[PDB]
Amino acid sequence: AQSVPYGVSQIKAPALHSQGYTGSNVKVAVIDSGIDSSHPDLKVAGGASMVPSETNPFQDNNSHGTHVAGTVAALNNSIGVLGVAPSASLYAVKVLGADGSGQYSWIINGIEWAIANNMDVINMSLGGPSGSAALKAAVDKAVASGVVVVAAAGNEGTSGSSSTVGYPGKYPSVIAVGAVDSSNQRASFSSVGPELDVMAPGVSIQSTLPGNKYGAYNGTSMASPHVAGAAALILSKHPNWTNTQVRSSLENTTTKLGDSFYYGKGLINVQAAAQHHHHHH
Amino acid sequence: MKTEWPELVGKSVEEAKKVILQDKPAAQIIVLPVGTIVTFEYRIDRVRLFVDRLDNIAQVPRVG
Ligand SMILES: [Ca+2]
Ligand code: NA
Repeated sequence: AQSVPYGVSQIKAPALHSQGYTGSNVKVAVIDSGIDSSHPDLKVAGGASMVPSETNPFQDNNSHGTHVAGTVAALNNSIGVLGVAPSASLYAVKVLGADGSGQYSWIINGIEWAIANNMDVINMSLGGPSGSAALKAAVDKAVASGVVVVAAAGNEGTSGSSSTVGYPGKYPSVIAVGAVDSSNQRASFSSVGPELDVMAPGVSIQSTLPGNKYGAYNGTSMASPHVAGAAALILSKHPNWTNTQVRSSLENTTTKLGDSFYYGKGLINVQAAAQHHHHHH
Repeated sequence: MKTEWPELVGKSVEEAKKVILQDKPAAQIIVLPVGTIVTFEYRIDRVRLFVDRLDNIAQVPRVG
């Protein structure tokens, strides 16, 4: 039997599934460590690797990209977990090697591949403490070209009144996502700052792991793909909505939590986002 | 229980490993270049050490 991880329920993805919308024909690039395409609970539509020494994007030697992918789009069937957008066209854009790290140029090359291949949504469960002009240019170019770009905010917790949001999440064109638990409390590790946009479940999130496994991971990395998945659900119901409109729909229908420095606009609610008229619940 | 080591910035990667394993003997330590992009999952057992091109610590080590 299939299990629905609590986070998929918490963002109200099942309301879209019951309306008949599951992300069909929406192309989502998971820009990450690869995706294990052999997993029976995933279907990978395509991809490319930007890592010089790991040329197969369908081999995930870390595990992180496969876990993130399963939150976006684990298949709707009688096994494993259910994804947020289980009919999405999932693309493995490998920019991180086995050790979890990549050069800025590899991430930029991955973003450029996504734009050239007409991806509708990019998820980046990754980042670093400094930006670069070339990094900002790539994400701005993706957004100018119509792509919804979502990134994890970082797990740097608090530092007085300073922002601890990572790049590329910290750029205005990118939706930066923090982590809450099942009680809607911010995870203690979740980054904070005026750049924090929305929150999603990021504590004890069950998803797919390489070699036909499953497991619970923690992080803003786990929160980001709930929002990337939600963007795909929204586009599958409203295929003419622009990235601008998808982004506004998510921001404008969150359940508000605490102060925006710590919680941004609050927890996403994809049921409310995918209606025509938007308000917070 | 220590989770951040600001005193290790500017030290050798060797001394940082030694100190961190005294405070957290079961730590999974991974050395990475400063100025790379990394995964944003949270691992309470992990301490990443970000080094400059001389193999000195370039950023405050922390658990995660
Ligand atoms: Ca399934
Ligand atoms: Na941003």
